[PDB]
Amino acid sequence: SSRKELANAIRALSMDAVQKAKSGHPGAPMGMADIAEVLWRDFLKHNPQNPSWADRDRFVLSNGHGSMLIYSLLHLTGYDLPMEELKNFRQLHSKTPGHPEVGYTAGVETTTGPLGQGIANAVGMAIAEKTLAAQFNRPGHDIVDHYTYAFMGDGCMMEGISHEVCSLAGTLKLGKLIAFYDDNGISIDGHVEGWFTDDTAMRFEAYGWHVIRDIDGHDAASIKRAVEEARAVTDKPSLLMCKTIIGFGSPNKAGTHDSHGAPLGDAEIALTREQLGWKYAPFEIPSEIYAQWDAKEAGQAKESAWNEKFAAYAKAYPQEAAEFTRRMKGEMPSDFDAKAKEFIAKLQANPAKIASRKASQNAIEAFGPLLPEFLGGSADLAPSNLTLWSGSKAINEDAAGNYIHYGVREFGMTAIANGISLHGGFLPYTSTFLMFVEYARNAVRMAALMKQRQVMVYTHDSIGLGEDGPTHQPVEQVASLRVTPNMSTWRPCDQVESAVAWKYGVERQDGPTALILSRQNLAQQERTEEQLANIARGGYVLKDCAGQPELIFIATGSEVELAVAAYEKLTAEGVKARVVSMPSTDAFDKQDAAYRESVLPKAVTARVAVEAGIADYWYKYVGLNGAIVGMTTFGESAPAELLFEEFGFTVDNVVAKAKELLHHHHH
Amino acid sequence: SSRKELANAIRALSMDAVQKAKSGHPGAPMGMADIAEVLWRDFLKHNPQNPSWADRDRFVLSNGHGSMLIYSLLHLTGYDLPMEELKNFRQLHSKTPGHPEVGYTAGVETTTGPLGQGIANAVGMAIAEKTLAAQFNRPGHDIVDHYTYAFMGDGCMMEGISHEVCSLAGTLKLGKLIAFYDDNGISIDGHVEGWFTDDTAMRFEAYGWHVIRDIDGHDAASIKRAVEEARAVTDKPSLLMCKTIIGFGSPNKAGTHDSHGAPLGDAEIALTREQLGWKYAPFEIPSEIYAQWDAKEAGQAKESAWNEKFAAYAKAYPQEAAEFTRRMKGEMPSDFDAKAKEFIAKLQANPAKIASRKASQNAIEAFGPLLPEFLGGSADLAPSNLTLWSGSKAINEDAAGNYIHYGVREFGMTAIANGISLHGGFLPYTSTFLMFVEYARNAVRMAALMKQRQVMVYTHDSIGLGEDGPTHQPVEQVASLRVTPNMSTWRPCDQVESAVAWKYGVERQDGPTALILSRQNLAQQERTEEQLANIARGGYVLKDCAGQPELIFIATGSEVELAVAAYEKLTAEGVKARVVSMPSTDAFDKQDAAYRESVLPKAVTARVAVEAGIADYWYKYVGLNGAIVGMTTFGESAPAELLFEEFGFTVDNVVAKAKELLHH
Ligand SMILES: COc1ncc(C[n+]2csc(CCOP(=O)(O)OP(=O)(O)O)c2C)c(N)n1
Ligand SMILES: COc1ncc(C[n+]2csc(CCOP(=O)(O)OP(=O)(O)O)c2C)c(N)n1
Ligand SMILES: [Ca+2]
Ligand SMILES: [Ca+2]
Repeated sequence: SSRKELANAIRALSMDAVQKAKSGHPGAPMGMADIAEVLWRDFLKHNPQNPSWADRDRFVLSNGHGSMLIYSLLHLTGYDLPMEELKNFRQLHSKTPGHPEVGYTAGVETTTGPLGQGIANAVGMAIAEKTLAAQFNRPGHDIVDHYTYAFMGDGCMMEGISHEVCSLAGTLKLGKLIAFYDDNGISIDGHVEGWFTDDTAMRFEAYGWHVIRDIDGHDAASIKRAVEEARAVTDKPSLLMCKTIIGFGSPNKAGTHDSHGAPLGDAEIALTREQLGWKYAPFEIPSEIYAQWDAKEAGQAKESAWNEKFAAYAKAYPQEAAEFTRRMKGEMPSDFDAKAKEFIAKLQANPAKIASRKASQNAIEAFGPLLPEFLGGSADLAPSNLTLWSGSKAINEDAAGNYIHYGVREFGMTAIANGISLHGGFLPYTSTFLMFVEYARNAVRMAALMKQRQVMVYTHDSIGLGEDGPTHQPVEQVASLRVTPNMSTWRPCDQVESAVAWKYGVERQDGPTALILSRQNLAQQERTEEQLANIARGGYVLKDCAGQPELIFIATGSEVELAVAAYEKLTAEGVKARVVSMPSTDAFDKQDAAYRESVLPKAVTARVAVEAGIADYWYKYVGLNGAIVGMTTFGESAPAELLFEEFGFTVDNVVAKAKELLHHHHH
Repeated sequence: SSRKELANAIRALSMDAVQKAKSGHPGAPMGMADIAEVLWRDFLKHNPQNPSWADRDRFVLSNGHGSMLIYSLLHLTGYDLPMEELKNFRQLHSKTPGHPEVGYTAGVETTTGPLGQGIANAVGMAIAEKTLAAQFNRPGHDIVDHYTYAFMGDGCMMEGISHEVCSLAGTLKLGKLIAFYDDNGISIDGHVEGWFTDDTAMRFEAYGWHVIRDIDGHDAASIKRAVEEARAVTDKPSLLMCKTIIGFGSPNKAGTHDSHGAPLGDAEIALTREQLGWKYAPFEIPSEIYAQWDAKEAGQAKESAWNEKFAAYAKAYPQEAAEFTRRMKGEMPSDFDAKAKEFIAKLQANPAKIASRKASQNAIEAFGPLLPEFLGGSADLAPSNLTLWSGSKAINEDAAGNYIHYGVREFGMTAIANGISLHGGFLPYTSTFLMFVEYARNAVRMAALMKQRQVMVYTHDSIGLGEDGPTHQPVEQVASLRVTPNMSTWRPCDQVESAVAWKYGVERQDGPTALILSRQNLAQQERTEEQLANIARGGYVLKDCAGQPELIFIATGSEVELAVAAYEKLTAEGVKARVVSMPSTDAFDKQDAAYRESVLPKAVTARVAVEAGIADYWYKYVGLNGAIVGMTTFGESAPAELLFEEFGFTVDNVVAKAKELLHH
């Protein structure tokens, strides 16, 4: 078959699968099919029989609405994605969801769709390859050597996150990152010139990319040459400007917004088959076309050759090879649990009244020698977020390092880190002031959706940061994280809870962990052995009374010290009180009903929550017959100690609110 | 005094005010002082005696951590910002908060600090000026003619939002937008080359900006020539690449990250006074220096001349002048309330089962002729969000129009709209799929913090959108909006609630309103006159029983019809059931306690919330002894009907959860 005929198999499967679903996006798959045919058949290094091969090239579809493009490619090249799944595009529990999802589908590297995040993930995958190669390759033994290819469209280009990640990719000289821009002139509102007029090539050359202009994206020879030229440029990421016709093949919808995001229609599909010369019925592919598309034999040969390389590496570098395997599998060192528990126990025995940001740095320092897989960073806040430890080495200084200066790029940082976690080999941590989780908010959500391990270090968590004022002082951000499916959020009250939360985060394989950390010093609380072990249960009894309490304080973070002081005052007056420390609501909620009842007994309705954050969250635990000492407004610019007083975070106010609550219960 | 001495007054006030507060950012004020002296003394058109003058130039400090720069300028030029306020920098309830805040301080145009948002706001102010000029200017009567000047640093340049807004500013040919880049080589982590290497000038030329490279930001002559060149370019926005030394004047901390964000220290301040030749004590400014900085005389002359121009315009164009004044004041048309109520009543009397996104479009259509101040748009989703009405005119086609194709730029769109609302003259609306509020999330927060009127049209609100799947299907986004201070959030259940929510949004005077709108068709509910009037109270009794209820359903949006169906089944069994429609929790919470008790009586604890969004929000209204039929997970890619079944939004499940609750 000709290359065009082979590309037309993608066009047919895509338009037909969209038509059967009565839903989806035929335009981009049809527009990019010729580019995909060249990339996948002539360049991509992959094995359909082992999508987890450590040294495979990575492909990312940033314009993820064009999901039938990737499903067509995976099916045609021989991945475990049968035709029946393509017939079930966009149907419940299929392996072909409307936007591609990692883990749903053999060979899908990342979950994309939200525009711009795929190219960010690709930048992270390329950072991961470069860093892993620098750490592990040895003379005569280049066990890490693979490309990262991304497809992206006008939407990804317009999004700010593309500026963040492509600027940084230029700084880091990511020569194995090769992106293809689907330059088709169309977006949902119509012809893009009304709203998008950049000289995109000039923009990317400003970032330090190698840019190939004016590629005919429907001419295989032109595409091939461009890819060869990009793979030969080793010191700059490459952008291939591919002029395409959206909906290529459709006489009436090609080149129109109408092809973007709805089925073409049966009549138009018939005309499209006639224009393309594609005779096969829907979901029909002849054996000769499979024979030309299939990648099993070549992929086997390539992976077998790599396995020989790796065996030779392991003979020469046995400990390094064992580390490579461990890290690519995402496994933890066998002695990490015991060492981390020893550190936590030492902290409990050796109080220190320090900020939880500093307790976080101390945990990084303790873990760093044990976790060479860390690839950490901050969005231009290293000296404030406290993300450097003595063993940190920035990768812009030495490519075998373990630290990234992300710059002022919170969203890009977080989505890059998603790419790092998806690549394998690393455990990323990212950091900014908590407020600016709002800049990165959907990338945080994507980490949770993709079930990725990433520790998110968010410092300066409340009005306790003081004078920078309400644009910086979080109020409602923690509550937003707490209600995010599969998110873990920890607001430790002292250096011990901080170390427990760090341990929890690095050991959490199936989703991310946000640490909510103070600027100001936090008192260490006394704990028995059981209480120390109970921190990891998310909520636990810290102070108690004999018999059923008539009042339970529930507090987090910096406010535990205040709640304990109120408990002491009330206890001295004969009130039966309890304090619950709730460092993680999500972990608490995952405990069984008996444990949760033991901490928050249903008989006790006089519950007082204390937290320098939005009050409305806490109805979940205090109900309608309690009290909340929380924030209900934005903050103010002033010294923190004056803010806590003004907003009611004082022993006198907490005691008064508790006594008022009890008075109402009594009368 | 020399121009350097005049600039050094900013340096002294800034370093001394930071020192006294023991907090703040001396570096950028010291680095930018010479640029500020030229801009403010030689070019800026403003009146300290009236910071609200409609035709003033707008200045925006996007690198807002350098707040003492603006406080120094406002004090020195004669605004109502006395020295004792500068001595109270960063102190409780002062007029000099650590990042500048609109409304706190005479002459501050916007609240900045979160990096990149100031330049976005400036783009919006420049769009507003261009559009208002096109709408109102007439031959011989150019009543709108002013510049928008912005300062910005490396942080703003690195942020993605700068790409969004500066790309769009290039498309829109905003020749009166002039930005100054503080190119000082330093950020918090140190020397920026380790993480920021763009050819920024080339980048901005790629956006279609006029760029002036290599300006000596410590040389008044160089700065002045560059500003003159930029003003003379009328068909593109300009970027001035100003090479500065952060902390200029400090022997030991100039050019260092140390000068960014902490007091210099007393010894270093003394050395800085020596290096600068600045002889005056902290908070001492000699009369000569005030005389050269003061803008009161010139500013009043310029504003009076404008007033006389406006008076002549009003004689020639009386109706247009009255509209200009009304719109610049942010007032609503006197008959808007009555006309909007008439529209709402018509909808209630003429039921339609349509998506609330369509009901939103229909409200825009009804309001459009009444609200010429609308300046609306969508982030490349006009045909899906349904933001166009018959009278929409895109400003890229007709500069006197009322609609912006924002492109795929959600954060930039929202922060541009903040600039539009801050400018005066317009009522912006913005739109995207609800999920992608997360891309714009801090700009939404900033609208609320700044008490700005903006209607945020968020469609495709739940698993009801169907096959696009979990990356698109909102779950927890509404709950986050609901707990944001000063946000209003409406999730209307039908076309009538949708119109009421739109009316509420446009009538806010002091904050934004998010509309949470469905992809799919919503049945219209029947209402008495009292119920119709009570939609605007945010929560109301939609279906009731005789006597005290035994069971109360609380539902929103697309789930009201489901709650009603469960109510009908339980009512037929003989349960004393009620349905409360809760389109806006914030409007409900602001009602008097008797009204709230009439809807959600405190004695009735058997409450079942029903909403295709995160369950955890609803404990606020159901407490510990109720039930919630909500989401607890991400969505899935499938047809909407099947998803509602998969996730428990069925009559059987709602009834079962209510019966379980009643059985205790
Ligand atoms: C903020 O995140 C975000 N917002 C909106 C959408 C929906 N959407 C898909 S595509 C496109 C605009 C056009 O994107 P573009 O690649 O040019 O399209 P095609 O040419 O058809 O491939 C838009 C607007 C999305 N998926 N993610
Ligand atoms: C995402 O929003 C955001 N994130 C962080 C900060 C804190 N911060 C202020 S400045 C700067 C980096 C350097 O910003 P830059 O203008 O170069 O500084 P100077 O040269 O001292 O003026 C940083 C990192 C902020 N205000 N807003
Ligand atoms: Ca396109
Ligand atoms: Ca800087």
